[PDB]
Amino acid sequence: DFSAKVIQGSLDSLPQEVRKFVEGNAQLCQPEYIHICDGSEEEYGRLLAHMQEEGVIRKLKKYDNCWLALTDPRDVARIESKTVIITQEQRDTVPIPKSGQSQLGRWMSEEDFEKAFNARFPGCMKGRTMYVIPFSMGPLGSPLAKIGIELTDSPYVVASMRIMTRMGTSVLEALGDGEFIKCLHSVGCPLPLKKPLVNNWACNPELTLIAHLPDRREIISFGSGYGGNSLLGKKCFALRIASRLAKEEGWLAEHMLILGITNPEGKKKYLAAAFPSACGKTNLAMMNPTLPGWKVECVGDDIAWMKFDAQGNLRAINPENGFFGVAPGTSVKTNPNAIKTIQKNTIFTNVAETSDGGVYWEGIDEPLAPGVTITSWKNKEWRPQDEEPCAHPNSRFCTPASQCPIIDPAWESPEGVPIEGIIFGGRRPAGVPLVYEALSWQHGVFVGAAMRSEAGKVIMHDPFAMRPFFGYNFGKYLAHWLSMAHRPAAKLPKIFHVNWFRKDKNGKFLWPGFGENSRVLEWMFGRIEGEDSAKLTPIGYVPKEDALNLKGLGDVNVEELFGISKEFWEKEVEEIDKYLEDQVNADLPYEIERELRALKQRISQM
Ligand SMILES: O=C([O-])CC(=O)C(=O)O
Ligand SMILES: [Mn+2]
Ligand SMILES: [Mn+2]
Ligand code: NA
Repeated sequence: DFSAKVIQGSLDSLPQEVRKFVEGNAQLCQPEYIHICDGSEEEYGRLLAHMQEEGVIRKLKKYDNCWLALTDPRDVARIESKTVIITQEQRDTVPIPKSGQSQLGRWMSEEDFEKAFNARFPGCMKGRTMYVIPFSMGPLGSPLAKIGIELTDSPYVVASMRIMTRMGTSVLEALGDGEFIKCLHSVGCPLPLKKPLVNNWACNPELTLIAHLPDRREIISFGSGYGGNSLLGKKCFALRIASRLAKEEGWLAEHMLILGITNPEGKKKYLAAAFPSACGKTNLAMMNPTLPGWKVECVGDDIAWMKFDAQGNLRAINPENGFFGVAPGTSVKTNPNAIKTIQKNTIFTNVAETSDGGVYWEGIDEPLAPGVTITSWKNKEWRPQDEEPCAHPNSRFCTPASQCPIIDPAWESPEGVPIEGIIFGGRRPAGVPLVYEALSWQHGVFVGAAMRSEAGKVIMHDPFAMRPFFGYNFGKYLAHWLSMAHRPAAKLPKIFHVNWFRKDKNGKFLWPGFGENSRVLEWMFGRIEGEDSAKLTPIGYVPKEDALNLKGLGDVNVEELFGISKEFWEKEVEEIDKYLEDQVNADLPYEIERELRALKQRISQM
């Protein structure tokens, strides 16, 4: 009985199964205190002030309720090589590759994980508070929402979870005796500290491991206090665990932004887009369109949960409550709406700080007044012509979604928003046109499977933008997508592929992008409407001559931007073939192989 150790809430008021989870892990982790989060404003403020006096965070004086954390440089990102999924059979988690090692996930056996767990968790919270975070992924009342309980010894995690999820007492009362995802997190630094504390950031990189056990509905993460490793609702729950629940239950959990777009005639459509991590999801989801009479509104910028309704509509919710966006490159000109969002109630991690108490990073596009000096993310004085960047490339803001000035009015509608188009995209300097449309649902699924993007001197595969996020066998995921075509009365969205990043022969971008992407969205809008605005090519439908609105853009090189080379596409289709053969092997669905053969055939005839 850990009752004597509860500093907020009560174990007695917890639902039976939540109490067992808390007490079981309290017995194991040996926290000094247990704090059951209520999610109140007072709880939040006090928590932040406590971190401030322990040197864990700094208050940013230029803004209203904004805070800055600087991490141990060893703990700065998601670590994929220490991220694993446990199942009885490896094949259920990752396809068995024909030649090399899997790029599509990392399986660990139940036996290996048990030994790993025992080497980490016993006593790991000694001298610390165990915070119990009840949280909902999705609008509280939504039929698409799912509830988790995260246990953590990190106040940084608590504050960030309040922003990124719906957190507190109302979630407990909603849950009742329902099922929930069990989430266990520890920074892995029991007191007294065995190893030196760096930058007042507790972490254990040597023993970092983030595990998912879908059959047990558990996420177990040790050693990192950073972002995707510690905010368990984010990637662990919302993509990895969720993609498996979705497989089982007949819906989709995707690495997709969701936006709502209205034309000058009052017609509104919702679109979802999947681009690889750090490519421009927030930019597209929050764009200010340049075309008059058009408006874009943000539903979400990272994760989409989608389920066909009884009427056959693909209904989507954003399961998150905030934005955890990459800070560097965010500017007034690139993303003015994000700037307006992050002005208050925001937590920044690993960014620079100005002497005025403001935030700074690479590509912020804000000249500073004479006198104003800069402190880097490493807590040292910084100059514009210095060797190092002032902010870590993977630095973050964590901001409430409700603060977005163009947040969609249905962004927390329990029923979700009807998706009418799905967009795939990557960074391709060559060969791939600005936009094309898939020939069918099956071709569209293939397009998602074939996604590649530059990372800059290597082009690598990132199918569906989900490569680090598949909760199960990618071949089975493909089968799951294809099965939607056989669901009665399903209204299948149009599938597009975009490339903002095509260059000419001397390295210059061919497309202005940003707000000008509204022009591409307009074309998709009309195609969804049935507009006769498309021309057939071997790779899919492209805009007809003059079909794109290019007014106000000057002389855009449409020949190069929309050019398709037989030579390029021969190589491309060859590359996709070898990749799918190797990485998907026996679990590659017939239809994907068929789409591949068809594409090869169309290319051979040009
Ligand atoms: O890892 C995270 O939580 C941030 C993110 O959205 C991504 O890099 O895909
Ligand atoms: Mn993401
Ligand atoms: Mn079929
Ligand atoms: Na710090």
